[PDB]
Amino acid sequence: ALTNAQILAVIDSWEETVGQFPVITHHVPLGGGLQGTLHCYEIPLAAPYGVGFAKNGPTRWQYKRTINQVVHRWGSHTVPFLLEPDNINGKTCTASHLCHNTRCHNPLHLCWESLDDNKGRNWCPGPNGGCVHAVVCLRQGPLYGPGATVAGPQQRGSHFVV
Amino acid sequence: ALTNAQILAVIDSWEETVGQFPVITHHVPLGGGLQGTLHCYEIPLAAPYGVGFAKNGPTRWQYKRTINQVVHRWGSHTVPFLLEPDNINGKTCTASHLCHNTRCHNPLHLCWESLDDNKGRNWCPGPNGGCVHAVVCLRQGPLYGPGATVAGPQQRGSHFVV
DNA sequence: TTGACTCTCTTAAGAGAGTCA
DNA sequence: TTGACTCTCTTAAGAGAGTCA
Ligand SMILES: [Mg+2]
Ligand SMILES: [Mg+2]
Ligand SMILES: [Zn+2]
Ligand SMILES: [Zn+2]
Ligand SMILES: [Zn+2]
Ligand SMILES: [Zn+2]
Repeated sequence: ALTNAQILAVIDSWEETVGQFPVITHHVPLGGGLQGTLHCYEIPLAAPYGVGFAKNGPTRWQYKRTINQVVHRWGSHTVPFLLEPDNINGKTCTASHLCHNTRCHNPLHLCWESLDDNKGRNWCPGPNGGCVHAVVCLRQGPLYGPGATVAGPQQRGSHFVV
Repeated sequence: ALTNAQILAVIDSWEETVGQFPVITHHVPLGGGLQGTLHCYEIPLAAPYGVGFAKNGPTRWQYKRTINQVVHRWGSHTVPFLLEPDNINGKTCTASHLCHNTRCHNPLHLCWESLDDNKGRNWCPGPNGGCVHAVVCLRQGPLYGPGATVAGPQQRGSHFVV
């Protein structure tokens, strides 16, 4: 198995490569009517992506390193968390974009949490709008708001009470 | 079926049958430290479920009616909304449980909205904790809270900024 | 060892359709 | 006509693994 030192070396080479990705400045809602700035390190749209990186899906990538003649491969956003527990409360840990920008690989924009926690950030009011995430959101979730509900609760007769 | 009269007849027979489902009282968090009471009309756990109803998945049912010698079938929670647009902004409309209780078929606990709006209610703080849904939530979402994040944003070197 | 492709899978909110009796 | 089963599919947040040079 890869040693602690070898895993740290993988994380360091990953950081070195991602740090050379184009850095894009994005102005983002924070909640409470305030605006903030996030700096995303964005993987390219097409090959080549960077040393060790390859695309396995439209917005999915993997990182690959060969150590002592053995090929090791990880989901491209999972590498910052290789020294962390990989499950919690019986749920698999997932890489979760605080910036909601899938191409971004900035490890300061990622956290490591259940898929439910991950998804729920899409609707968070944001760090200045009432976020209660213990690992605080960096921005208001892109889907926060009144929604676009087409039809509400209703009955034709009188068979029901709320 | 095709006619408005036929659709109204479908909605009326669906309501009459669902109106005979057992009424189960659920006490629920509203947000803001308050509690409320919902009365869910719950489809039975096993056959027979009621006239026109059949189970197609562990928590999936369909409603079936024969009109003009033709069988017409719908997802069991979609029937209240048969006169509504079936899409919004190019997104499919879905039956959305305000009570977060799949077996419930109370139309006073259902709305008709995109899958994203539907999902997002799982994390809503609720009608007394700051819900901003235009069609208001009936309860705080079951997944609302601080989360259980294992690891937060972090870097080993000095290549990244927020 | 490495790049650039290929494929299918997970989850939990939701769907459509066929086989028998 | 009605009931009680069977199967796979959709979405958008996420994954693992194979082939070839
Ligand atoms: Mg996410
Ligand atoms: Mg729902
Ligand atoms: Zn980012
Ligand atoms: Zn948050
Ligand atoms: Zn209900
Ligand atoms: Zn709400």
